[PDB]
Amino acid sequence: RQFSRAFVPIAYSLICVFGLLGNILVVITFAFYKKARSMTDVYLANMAIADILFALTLPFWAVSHATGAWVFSNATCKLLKGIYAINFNCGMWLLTCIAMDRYIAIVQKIICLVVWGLSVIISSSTFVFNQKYNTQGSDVCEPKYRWKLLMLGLELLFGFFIPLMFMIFCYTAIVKTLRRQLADLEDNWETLNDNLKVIEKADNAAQVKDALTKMRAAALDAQKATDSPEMKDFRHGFDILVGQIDDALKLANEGKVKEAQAAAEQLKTTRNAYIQKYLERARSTLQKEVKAIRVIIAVVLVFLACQIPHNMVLLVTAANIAYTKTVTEVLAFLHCCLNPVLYAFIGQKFRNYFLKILKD
Amino acid sequence: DIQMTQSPSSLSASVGDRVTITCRASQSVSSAVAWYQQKPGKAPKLLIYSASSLYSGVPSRFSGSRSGTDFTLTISSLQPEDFATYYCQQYLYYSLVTFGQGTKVEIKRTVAAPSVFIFPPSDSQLKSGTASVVCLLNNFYPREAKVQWKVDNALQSGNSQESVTEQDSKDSTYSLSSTLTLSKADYEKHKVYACEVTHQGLSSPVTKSFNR
Amino acid sequence: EVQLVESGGGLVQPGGSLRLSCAASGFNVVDFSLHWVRQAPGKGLEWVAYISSSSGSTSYADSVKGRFTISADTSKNTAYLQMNSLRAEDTAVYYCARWGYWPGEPWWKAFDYWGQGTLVTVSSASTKGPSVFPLAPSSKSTSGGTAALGCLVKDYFPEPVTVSWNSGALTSGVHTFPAVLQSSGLYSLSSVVTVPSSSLGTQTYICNVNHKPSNTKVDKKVEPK
Amino acid sequence: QVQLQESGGGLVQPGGSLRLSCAASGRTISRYAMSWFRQAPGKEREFVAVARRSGDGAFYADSVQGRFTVSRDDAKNTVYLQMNSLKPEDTAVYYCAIDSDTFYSGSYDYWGQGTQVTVS
Ligand SMILES: CC[C@@H](Nc1c(Nc2ccnc(C(=O)N(C)C)c2O)c(=O)c1=O)c1cc(C(C)C)co1
Ligand SMILES: O=C1CO[C@H](CNC(=O)C2(c3ccc(C(F)(F)F)cc3)CC2)CN1C12CC(C1)C2
Ligand SMILES: CC(C)CCC[C@@H](C)[C@H]1CC[C@H]2[C@@H]3CC=C4C[C@@H](O)CC[C@]4(C)[C@H]3CC[C@]12C
Repeated sequence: RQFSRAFVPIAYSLICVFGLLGNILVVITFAFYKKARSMTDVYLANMAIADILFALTLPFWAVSHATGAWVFSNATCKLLKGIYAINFNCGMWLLTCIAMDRYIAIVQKIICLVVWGLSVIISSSTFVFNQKYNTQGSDVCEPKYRWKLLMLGLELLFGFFIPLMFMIFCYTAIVKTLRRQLADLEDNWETLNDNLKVIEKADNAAQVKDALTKMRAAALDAQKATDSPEMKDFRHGFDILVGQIDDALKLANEGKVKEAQAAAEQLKTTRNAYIQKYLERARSTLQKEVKAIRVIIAVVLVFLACQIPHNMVLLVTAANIAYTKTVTEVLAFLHCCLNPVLYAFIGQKFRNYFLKILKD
Repeated sequence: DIQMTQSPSSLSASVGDRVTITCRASQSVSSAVAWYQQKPGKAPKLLIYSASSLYSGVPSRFSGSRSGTDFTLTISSLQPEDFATYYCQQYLYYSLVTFGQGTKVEIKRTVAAPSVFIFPPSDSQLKSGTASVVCLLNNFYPREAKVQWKVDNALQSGNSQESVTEQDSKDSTYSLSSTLTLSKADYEKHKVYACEVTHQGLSSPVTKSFNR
Repeated sequence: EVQLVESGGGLVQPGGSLRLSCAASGFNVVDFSLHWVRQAPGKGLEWVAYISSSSGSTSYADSVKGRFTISADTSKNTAYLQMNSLRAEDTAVYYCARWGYWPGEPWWKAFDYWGQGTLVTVSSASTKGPSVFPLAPSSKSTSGGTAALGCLVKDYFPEPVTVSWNSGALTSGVHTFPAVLQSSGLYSLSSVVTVPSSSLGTQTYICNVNHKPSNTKVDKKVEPK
Repeated sequence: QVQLQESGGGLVQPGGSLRLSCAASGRTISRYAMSWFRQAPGKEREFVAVARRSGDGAFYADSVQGRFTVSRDDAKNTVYLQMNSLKPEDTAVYYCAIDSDTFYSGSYDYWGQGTQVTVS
C-alpha cells in the first residue's frame, strides 16, 4: 500500500525509458522499409505509436506516484486517463482489424484515422467519469459513479464483447484451417508413399488394384492443394501421376500382377521430380504462415492478459483491495514494454530488418 | 468395392421447399462424385459433376457440396419439374463407378385414409381352376400402408401380390391392389375371406370381408 | 447436337444371346470411352461394362464378367454389347453413356450425355392373350354412396396392354395398376373405376382390353350381382 | 412395459393457442413414429398428425394443416403438438399413439388416455 507507492515510480520510469526507446525503433523501421510494410504491420505500427504516446504520458504518472498525491490540475488527470483509455481501445480495435484482415486473407491512411477516431468515442466515458477526490486524507484521481452508466455499458459491450468473440472465432478458424491444411498435405503424401510400398511388396493383384485406388484418390486430392509457370509445373506433374496410376490400374484389371508392379515403379520418378519438390514448397509456406500467426497470437494474448485485470478492477471499484490495485496498475502499464520485445524474439520481419539498420 | 450410401430413400416436399439429399462413400473418392436426375420413363440427366460444379444447361437451383466423404445435393427452390429420382455416383476410375440407391422426391400432401373394397373371384374365373381375390385401397396418402389376408382368421404369406399406382396428377394420391391367388380346391375349402389394412391415417385396421 | 442412340433390345429366351448397338453421332468414339449402364425394372442404376476405343482397354462388372463382351467400331461410330447366357436377372433397360479422357474437364463430366436405352427381357413364355375377369360392384360395399368396378386381366405374357373404360368415355376415377410379374412368368393387371352407386343400374360399364402382340381385343361388361 | 402419458389441454379461447406434450416410458421415442389423433364426443376417431423419424417429415390432416405444428425431442423422449387459431369444432380428446412399424405401416397399439381440449 504505502510501501507499494515507493517501488512503482522506479518501475514506471524504467517502463518509460524502455517503452519509449522500444517503439521508436519499430517506427523508424517503418520509415526505412516502406516497401515491405503490411496491413498487419501498419496496424502494429499504429499500436507502436500509441505505445510511445503512452510513453510520453508515463513520467506524469511517475511524478504523481513519487509525490504520493496528485499535484497537477484535473485537466491533466483526465488527459492522462483518456490517453490510457485511447491506448487500450486503439490496441483492441487494431487487433480486431488484424483479425479481420487475416481471416479475409487466409480463409478467402483512411483506415488508420477510423480506428484512431473510433477510440476517442469509447474513451469519452473516461473523460467524464474521472475526477480528483480528496478523501481519507488523500487527494487521488480515481473514477467514481443513470444515462452515463447506460452509455458506459453500451460502449463497453459494443467495444469489448463483440471484438473478443470476433477474435476467438477468427483466430481459432485460422489455426484450425492451417493445421487441417498441413494434416491433409501430410496425409496425401503418406498415402502416396505407404501404398507405393504396399504395391512393391504385394503378390496378388487384389491388393495391387486396391492400393492404386487409394493412390488415385490421394493424388486427386493433392492436385487440389496448389496461370503461373510454377502453377503449370504443379498440376501437369499430377496429370502425369494420375495418368500413370491409370496405366497400372488398367494393367491390374487384366490380371497381370508383375506388369502392374513394374508400371507402378515408374511412379517413383514422377514422385521424386514433380511431387516431392512442390511438397516441400507447399509445406514450407504453411510453416511460415503458422509462424506469422503465432506472433499475432502472442501479441493478442499479451495485450489481454495484461490489460483486462486493470480494466476490471477500475470498473468494479468505481461502480462500488489496496494490494490488487497497484498490482493491476503495473501489469497494464507493463504492456508498453512487452510489444517490441515480442517483435525481437519471434518477430522475424522486425529482427532481420533491425539488424540491417545496425549495419547501415 | 466402393459403396455409395444415399441416405434418404424417399422424400416428400412441396413447391418452394429447400431439400437436401446426402450420400456417403465407403473410401475416399476425392471430389469425383456426380449427381443425376431421372424422370420416369427416360434416361438420367447429369446435374452436378465434380461434387460442386453444376452442369451447363441445368438451372442454378441445384448445388453440391463435399465434407470429407459426405456429399450433398441441395435444391434451394422446388418446382413441379424438380420431382424425380436422384442418384449419387462415384467415378474414381473407369471400372470402379458405383451409383447410389436413389431418392424419389414426391409431392407433400395432407394425409388421406384409403377406401378399401374387396372383390371376390368371378364365376368365369372359377371354371378355370384358379380363384383370385382382390383388395383395392383407393386414394391414400402417404404411400406406406400394409395389407394382410386373413382366410378363416389365419394369416397368409407368399400368395399375395401388390401393385401400387404412382402419384396421381390431380390429387396426388396413390392406389394399391393386393391380389391373392389360390387354386379351385383351395378356394372352396374356406368360408371367410377378408383383407385387413392398416395406414397411418387410420386409427383402427379396416377389414373388408365376404363369405363364400 | 451430338447424341447416342441404342438398338438391338428385345425379347430372348434364357440362355440366349443378344447384341445391342449404340450409334454415336456428332462425336467420335476415339475421343470418349463408352459405358453400358443397366437399370432393372423398379430398381436403381448398375454399371455393366465400359470400352476404351483408343487404348483398347475394357472392363466388366462382377455379375456380367465372362458372359458379356463389349466391342467398338470407329468406322460406323458404334459400340456393341454382346450378351450371352442371359440369366433371369438380366431383364432391364440398357443405357449407353459417354465419358471423356484424363486429363482435364472431359474426365470430370462423368456420363454427361446418355442414350435412351433399350429393354432386354428374358423369359421362357410365349405370346398369349389376356384372360379378362369382372370384379363386380358388390352391393353391400358402401351402399348408398360410391362403389368400385374392376376388370382384372390375369395371364398375358407381352407386357404392354391397354385398358379403356366405356370406349374412352370414362376418365374420372379410373386407376390402371402397373402390371406385376407372376410366378408363372406372365403378367397380371387390374383396372378399377370408382363410380357412384345411384348410377350402377342406369349406366353401363364395359372395359376394353387392347393387346397388339396377340391381336386380341376383349370388350367385357361389368355388372352388379 | 410401454406406457404413455400426455399433458396440456383444458379450456382455450377461440382463436387462441395451446401446446400439448406426449411422453412414453419404457420405450424410446427415437427409431419410431409418433402420431396424434382426435376424438369428438359425438364422432369417431379422427386423425390429426404424425411425426416420423428425425428429418423424415411431419404430416397433418386436411382440417389441421397450417394451424398445427408437431415437434420431436429424441433426447427428452417426447413430442409437442402446438395448436394455433382454434375453433369450437376442435373440442375433442386428443389421443397419442406409437407406430410400432419402422416402415410406417401404421401399427397403432400403444394408445393413451389423452387430454381434453375444449373451446369456450
Ligand atoms: C511492427 C513490427 C514488425 N512487424 C512484424 C510482423 N508483421 C506481420 C505479422 C503477421 N502477418 C504478416 C503478413 O501477413 N504478411 C503478409 C507479411 C505480417 O506483416 C511480424 O511477424 C513482425 O515482426 C515490423 C515490420 C517492419 C518493417 C517491415 C517495416 C518493422 O517492424
Ligand atoms: O479509467 C478507465 C481506464 O481506461 C478504460 C478503458 N476501457 C474502456 O474504455 C472500456 C472497457 C473495456 C474492457 C473492460 C473490461 F474490464 F471488461 F476488461 C472495461 C472497460 C470499453 C469501455 C476506461 N476506464 C474506466 C471505465 C470506468 C472509467 C473505469
Ligand atoms: C488526447 C490527445 C493527446 C490525442 C492525440 C492523438 C494523436 C496522437 C493521433 C490521433 C490521430 C492519429 C493519426 C490517425 C491516422 C494516421 C494515418 C497513418 O497512416 C499514420 C498515423 C496517423 C497520422 C495517426 C498519427 C497519430 C494521431 C495524430
